[PDB]
Amino acid sequence: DVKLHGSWVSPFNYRVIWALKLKGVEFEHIVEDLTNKSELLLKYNPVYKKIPVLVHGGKPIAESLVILEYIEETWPENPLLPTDPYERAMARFWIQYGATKTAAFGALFRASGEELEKAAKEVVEVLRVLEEQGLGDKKFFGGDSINLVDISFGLFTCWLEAIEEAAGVKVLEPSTLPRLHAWAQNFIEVPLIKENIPDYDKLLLHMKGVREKMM
Amino acid sequence: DVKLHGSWVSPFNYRVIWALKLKGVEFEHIVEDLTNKSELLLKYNPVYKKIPVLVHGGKPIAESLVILEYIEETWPENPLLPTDPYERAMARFWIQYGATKTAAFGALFRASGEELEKAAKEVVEVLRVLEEQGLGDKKFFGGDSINLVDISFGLFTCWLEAIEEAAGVKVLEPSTLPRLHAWAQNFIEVPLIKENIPDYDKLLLHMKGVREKMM
Ligand SMILES: O=c1c(O)c(-c2ccccc2)oc2cc(O)cc(O)c12
Ligand SMILES: O=c1c(O)c(-c2ccccc2)oc2cc(O)cc(O)c12
Ligand SMILES: [Cl-]
Ligand SMILES: [Cl-]
Repeated sequence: DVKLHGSWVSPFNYRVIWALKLKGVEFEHIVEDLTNKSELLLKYNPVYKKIPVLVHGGKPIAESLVILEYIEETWPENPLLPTDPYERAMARFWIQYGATKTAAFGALFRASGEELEKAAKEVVEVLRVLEEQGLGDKKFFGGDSINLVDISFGLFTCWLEAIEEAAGVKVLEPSTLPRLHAWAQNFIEVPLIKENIPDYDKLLLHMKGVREKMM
Repeated sequence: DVKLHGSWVSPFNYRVIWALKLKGVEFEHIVEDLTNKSELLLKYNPVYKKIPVLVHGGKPIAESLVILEYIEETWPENPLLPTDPYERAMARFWIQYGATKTAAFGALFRASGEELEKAAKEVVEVLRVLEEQGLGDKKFFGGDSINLVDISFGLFTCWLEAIEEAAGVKVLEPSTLPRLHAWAQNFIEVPLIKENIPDYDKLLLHMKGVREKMM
């Protein structure tokens, strides 16, 4: 009834898996080959022709951020957004902030030397804003448990850790971002996340490969 | 009680005015000087330091797309989004699609000659997808009346018309995009929009000026 088209290393696909598993929704994972895309993926998502795509009752929903809100509205139990409109707007604001800065991270895989060290400092600054103004002193962006904001920022855990190791740069460190680093450790320790993350060695292998073609 | 910080020519500020006026919400418009920004705008929006910013009960909400959903949730009467989760996801999807392509339009103010004619054809293609897959045969993106999707695409009416006249290119034409062009005319004819759009001559003067510095 619920099908998920996506990659086994994509952080965007994992956001959807986390949300469905937090809701207790049974789903079939359909592995999408990037070199040979199926007839379903080209008709379900004709605009971007990219993953992830959620299919519910044969109807497709693309773009992980739209998918996350569809899951929240379709399965309202175990809420992943607050009910207060101002708090919901702040959650949307931080999610959009992360989505806009998912471009400054690309410079970590293209630049080198003193140009790479400039890109790393820019990413640290983006993370510091998120830490100070978004997370604050809460355990999670969702307060005492993870919400859509934590899910949207989960890529700053093992995916960012793999990029840091592939490019030889340090960005999310305890000395510079103590609260965000403590959050990243707590996020990965949440049993739902721990049981549903890609193998680090396989993910690191992929990030090294991506860095290679991006120079 | 409700204050709006924004520009008198910005399409993003007009989206917010339309939504507040469709809800019957009394608000004070605070004109924001770009050369000399007030102490309020720098504290209310410390992340982008940009307009528009809605302030409700002294609390700021930035980013027109987050603001539009806050207005919809705070004043739920006269709905501007459908109740069905799939239809709401499709509205969010098209809004995000327009927000992502609000970069291909920038090439209309930077390129010239055969490079400008390439940018115009790219924008026509973006609009054709919106027309075929988003609008279809409906009078408005919201069906029989305007919704958040129409509001988010209102910049394709007189703002796009001013860019077309400033750059000497044709993008949204009746021969090539008949349904989207008919929509653009119907949108501008809606009394709420007609009574709340910038003066065309002043807007054209601004677009010519923006084209100048962007080359
Ligand atoms: O833009 C990103 C991206 O596309 C992917 C990715 C990795 C593996 C497979 C497919 C996609 O991971 C990221 C991880 C990040 O910490 C930051 C990003 O900016 C990205
Ligand atoms: O990105 C845009 C933009 O910033 C403005 C603008 C105009 C006047 C004053 C302030 C902002 O208008 C647009 C109009 C469009 O049809 C498309 C755009 O891509 C834009
Ligand atoms: Cl995505
Ligand atoms: Cl905006």
